[PDB]
Amino acid sequence: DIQMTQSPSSLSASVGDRVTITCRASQDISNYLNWYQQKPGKAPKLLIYYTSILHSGVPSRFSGSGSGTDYTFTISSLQPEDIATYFCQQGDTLPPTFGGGTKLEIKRTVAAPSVFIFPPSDEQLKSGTASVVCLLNNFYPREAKVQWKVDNALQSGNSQESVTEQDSKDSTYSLSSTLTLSKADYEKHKVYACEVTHQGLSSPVTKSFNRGEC
Amino acid sequence: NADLSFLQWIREVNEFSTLPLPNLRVVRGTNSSHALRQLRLTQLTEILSGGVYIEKNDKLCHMDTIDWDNGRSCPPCHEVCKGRCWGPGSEDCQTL
Amino acid sequence: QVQLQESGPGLVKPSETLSLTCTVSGYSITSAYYWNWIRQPFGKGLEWMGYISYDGRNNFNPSLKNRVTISRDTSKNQFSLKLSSVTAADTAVYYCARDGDYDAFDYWGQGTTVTVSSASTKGPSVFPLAPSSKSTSGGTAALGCLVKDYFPEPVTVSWNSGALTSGVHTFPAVLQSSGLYSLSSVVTVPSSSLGTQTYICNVNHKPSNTKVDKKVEPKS
Repeated sequence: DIQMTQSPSSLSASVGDRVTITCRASQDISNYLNWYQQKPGKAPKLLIYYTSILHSGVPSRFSGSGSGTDYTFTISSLQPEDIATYFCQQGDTLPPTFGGGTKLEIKRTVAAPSVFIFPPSDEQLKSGTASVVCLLNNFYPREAKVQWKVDNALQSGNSQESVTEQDSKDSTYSLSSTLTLSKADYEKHKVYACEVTHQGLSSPVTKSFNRGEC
Repeated sequence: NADLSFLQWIREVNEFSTLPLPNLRVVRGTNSSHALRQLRLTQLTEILSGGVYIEKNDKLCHMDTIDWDNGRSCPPCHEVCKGRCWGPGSEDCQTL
Repeated sequence: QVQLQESGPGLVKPSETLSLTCTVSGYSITSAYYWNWIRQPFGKGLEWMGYISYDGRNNFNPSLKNRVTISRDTSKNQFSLKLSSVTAADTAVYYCARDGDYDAFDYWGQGTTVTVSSASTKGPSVFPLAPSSKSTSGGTAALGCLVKDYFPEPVTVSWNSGALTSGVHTFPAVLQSSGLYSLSSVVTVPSSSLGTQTYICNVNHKPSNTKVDKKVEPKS
């Protein structure tokens, strides 16, 4: 019936380099193809409508090509304000179906994450379960490993990881790891440590907090 | 929607989107949720008698802005094109 | 100036009918345009329910048959989308958008998060992820709010009521074992600004009536 493909899918690319995101239609007629840019957590914004024609307020950096089915979104010089997910569209039928979404990530240099550790709040002790949080800030290659050391012991299954998207200021990532404890097992240990390994770090970063001064 | 390219070579005298005709200059003329949206008569400089009765196509854009009920939600012509356009692009203007 | 905004309940049981209302604050609704509903599942593409023209038409997107309905009021600019008999796959961000003929969507509104399940609204608990002088990285420190045990996904976290937005990081909500969600939003500030500039986090839970203005201070 209807189908719509965006080829590059994940796409890394550096700042100030040509980027081509090839679309396709699987429909013999899709002269009217629109290009949208959806920032993480925001609504989609119009960039291009009807193949080539740029929409009002859109920088002339973005451009479109293609006639039959193979369409092409070109950026002449990528900038860190472009790390949004780029979607297609068609108009020739009742459903204006979109594409699968080509995620564009800027391929900047490698930066070491900054690591912070935060003890559970005195308030959550009343709630009957505590949570420690590990923060990794401003690191480019998404890849990073976080491990939890309690009395120099590795535990698994009690920690959750969530990762942000590339911010437009410097095209870096942030990660938060939460360690959930009950009140029974939280108070019997003295030191809690976060071990962070990244490809930009020569040695793993250790951030630890102990009791007493808390 | 279909293949109708064998009329662009017509110079002298329907559920799809565009009616491509960029090579027709002189005429004498002796659901509906997805309909035609572009009358492609870019190079049309001599209509002779007006005789224009095309109305209520429900999606036909850039017909009110062409100086010789069709589409009420339409994109603007190119500002370089100064508001006389058969389409959204610079090469879609009119001369009369 | 055209602006669209949506309102409605957060959760919907698979037995009831979810209702959403889009209003155009730009007063740009004429007997001209098409206004449509668009769905985004988390980490998926964009579906499209249907539109309502100036006259008004029946349901669209044959996949959403006998489930998507659209209504019009013309008094206070309300377009109500009803999807009946939700089947738990509608946990998505919903957008009301404008239309046309060439450039299909213009303003998109803002979008509301709807999660379909039988669980009840739980409401957010906010705890201060306090800074300290030993774990800080030199002249830069971090401070945050950890929101916990809320099932309705849409939670709006702001810092100083939008006074500072640079350096704020609101991680996506994590789905705990017991059905509920939680997240942390942390802002990185200079180390001299910890005790002089007062940091309060704005945690708003639209499905409930919970608005927590919780102050983050260093532990005593």
